[PDB]
Amino acid sequence: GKTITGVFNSFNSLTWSNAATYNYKGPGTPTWNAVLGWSLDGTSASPGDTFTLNMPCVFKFTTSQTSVDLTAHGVKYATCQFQAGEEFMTFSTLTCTVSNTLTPSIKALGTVTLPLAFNVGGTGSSVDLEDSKCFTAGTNTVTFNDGGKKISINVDFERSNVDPKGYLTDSRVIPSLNKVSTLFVAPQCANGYTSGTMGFANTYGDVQIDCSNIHVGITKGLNDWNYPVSSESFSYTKTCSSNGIFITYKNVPAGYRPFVDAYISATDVNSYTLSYANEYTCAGGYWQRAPFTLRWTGYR
Repeated sequence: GKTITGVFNSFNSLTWSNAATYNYKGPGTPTWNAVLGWSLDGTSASPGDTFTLNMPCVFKFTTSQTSVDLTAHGVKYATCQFQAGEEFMTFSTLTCTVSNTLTPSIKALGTVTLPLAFNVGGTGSSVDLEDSKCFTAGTNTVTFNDGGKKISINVDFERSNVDPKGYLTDSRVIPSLNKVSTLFVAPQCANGYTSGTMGFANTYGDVQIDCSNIHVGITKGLNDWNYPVSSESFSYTKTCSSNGIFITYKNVPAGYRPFVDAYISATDVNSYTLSYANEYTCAGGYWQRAPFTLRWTGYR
């Protein structure tokens, strides 16, 4: 076939269905249902011809769905296959093939609903650090593009309901790998850190930390959803095993936050626990040791 463009021709609505009672209206909180208009005219396109919808800053679909049909009055005019950016790419793609129903004489139009979670960060990975600059709190334009034809809508996104000066955590499922990323950022020491020890563990067997997929770094502040925006070098020593990842660090400069992340896998991804080392001394002298445990039962 040949590549055609302009098939997706409108961004009709982008509406949040907060399906896990999240306390803030975040881009990376499920689900943002995107309703797009399309049209197919037998004068332009042919069976076999393909087209691609480019979706910047889209992490994944929120359902098990991997295919979406361009259907109109109960007849299917195109098959599309969704490819999620996850930790592979900053964008997601919908790749569509015109079906044998679009003969020369057919003129068709319809809509499609896409169940979205946007990527605004969550780890020290290259994909997340780049996508940490995707949106801001407040009004945002979301633009997809099929070829040169751009389709856009304005949406309002809410900064987190969590004080960024505290310790921070995150978890998000990577559906294709059946794996979960998890983040831990130390509490803020405004004028820098003399020392600290941080990390997380699960010593009970049913959760595995994957030491081949970790990040350790200092970030120069955080974005509007409390995720890292940079990952610089700093003085620390790491231990990692399937049971936990820990770092002891020193002399982090004012304005930075040390963080660690890792993929995890669990026998119940919808219900597992992690226990945290949370000890630090701020430059100036303010000391703290406040370990804790979390039950993870929502993931983004």
